[PDB]
Amino acid sequence: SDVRKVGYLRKPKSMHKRFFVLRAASEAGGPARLEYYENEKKWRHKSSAPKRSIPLESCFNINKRADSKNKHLVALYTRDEHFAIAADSEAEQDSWYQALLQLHAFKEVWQVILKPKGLGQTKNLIGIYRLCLTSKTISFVKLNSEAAAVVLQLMNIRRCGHSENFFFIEVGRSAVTGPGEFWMQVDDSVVAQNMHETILEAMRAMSDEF
Amino acid sequence: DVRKVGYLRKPKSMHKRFFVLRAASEAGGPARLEYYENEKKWRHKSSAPKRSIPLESCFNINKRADSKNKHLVALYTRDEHFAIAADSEAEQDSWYQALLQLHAFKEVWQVILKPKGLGQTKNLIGIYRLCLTSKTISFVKLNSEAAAVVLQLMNIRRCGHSENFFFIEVGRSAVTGPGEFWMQVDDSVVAQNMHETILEAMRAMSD
Repeated sequence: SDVRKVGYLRKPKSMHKRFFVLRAASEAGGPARLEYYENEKKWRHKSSAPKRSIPLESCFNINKRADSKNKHLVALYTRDEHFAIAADSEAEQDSWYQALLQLHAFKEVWQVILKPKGLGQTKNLIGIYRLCLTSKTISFVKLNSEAAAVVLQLMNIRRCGHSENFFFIEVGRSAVTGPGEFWMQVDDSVVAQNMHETILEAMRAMSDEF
Repeated sequence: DVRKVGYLRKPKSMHKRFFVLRAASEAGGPARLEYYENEKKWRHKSSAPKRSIPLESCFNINKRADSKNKHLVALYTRDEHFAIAADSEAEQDSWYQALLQLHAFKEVWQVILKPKGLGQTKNLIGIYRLCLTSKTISFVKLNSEAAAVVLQLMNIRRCGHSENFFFIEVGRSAVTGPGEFWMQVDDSVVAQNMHETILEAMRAMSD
């Protein structure tokens, strides 16, 4: 009856304990949504509105993440933002992640900051975009947008790399954008490194397809 | 019949030997690279060349470089790899072009296929020749004329080097199945270079 999962989880930034509440869809209470309150008392006593109430139907992607600060993140990607919650363990991270999918496209999704360097300036793709990875392509979807600015084939990426909290993608002449690099900033060197390893692995995994 | 002449060093012993390039003649013999103890022996026709390698037997000729010699010109025949060390990039190029003028693969490296991984499993051990084209990598056992295996560049997952070693890990789509070929080379300078050259070959495919 409404509440599927409940518990204290941390906000990745300020790292404050907030009491989260996952609720199933109902014809009275409202849609499937993830909410959080200042603490548990305010929820129990119905003495406050949730500080945030995110509908699951608006989340196009849900992933388990990690950075230099928080080892067990669970990230939600809607058309307008990236909402993350910091679990205290891999076990807890998976429970929430699993609960969310139980009530809720791309293999991976990363929110990045496309710099004006290289193809950034030449193709005018700067600011906040979402790097969406499949088994065969990488798309750059602008924040607040539902359609892709550009789709790159994994086959056309000559190389990719990272330096500090930056990550780049060099595409060959056979790419839709022509040759050039795509530079983008991320939270820290940890996430920049995972971005590199995951995409590279997806590049290498192509030789495994018959 | 003499096309080019001069002192070069034997890469191994670093001895100074007098090399003579000869065009084919219907009297003196076929196009060939030969060398003498010194110039006097060649001028005075008082000695047989220490070596006489016919060009028609060289399937590939390459400019090379390792930790000991920076300007090598290598000849690859069915049975051996013969390298000459020049004293500069200019001289290496001069000889390289002359040899080509009288004379398949973009690159050819002779390697020591180790019994690690796909080496033992496919019984590809010992001296082989890694032959690189723009789209493939072929392994030709020394003394042989046909390639043991032909790897499509698209099938390689990753290649790298460690010390004087170089590996190639292929994917499932490989004709040999997944796994890795380990091969030893002269030094780290050559392993690194194979890595780069080949890697660029993998990346250049997206162009």
